[PDB]
Amino acid sequence: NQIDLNVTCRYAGVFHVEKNGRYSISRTEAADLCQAFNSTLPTMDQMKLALSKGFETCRYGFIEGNVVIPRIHPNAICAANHTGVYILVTSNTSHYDTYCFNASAPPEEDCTSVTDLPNSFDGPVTITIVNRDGTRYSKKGEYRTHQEDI
Ligand SMILES: COC(=O)CCN1CCc2ccccc2C1
Repeated sequence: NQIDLNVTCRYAGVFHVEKNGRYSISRTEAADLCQAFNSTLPTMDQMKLALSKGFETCRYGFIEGNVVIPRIHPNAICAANHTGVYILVTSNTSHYDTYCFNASAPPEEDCTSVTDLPNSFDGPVTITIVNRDGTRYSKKGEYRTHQEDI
């Protein structure tokens, strides 16, 4: 009864979260996950500012209203060599990573570790935050509010 959450640096408060090392988050779970980090799904404008501060990934994830990949450098295997906030247009499937936005983060790049899931609720799951440098923080709790996600 364990969930690993891989988290990135924040860029203008925006970060990427991947659950259990694979595309595995529904739209509803993504909102609940961001809420657990006292965050929200980013708007497109928030994501564009994050991009301008250095944010890029090679993974699809939810924002408010779309699934996107922020890209700074063109790479053939990431968003088909596009740059900018690449919007996923056509897909059969519903599960991705998520982006989240924390307004209380620093204004530019913050590559410090994340060491709390401050708004998790009581529950039986061992939830582990994993930072890119390997630092880990674990707590027992839950964050999913929709049964179809459990
Ligand atoms: C930046 O997001 C990506 O393109 C996927 C990279 N993942 C790769 C795995 C990983 C593990 C822990 C914390 C962060 C990350 C970042």
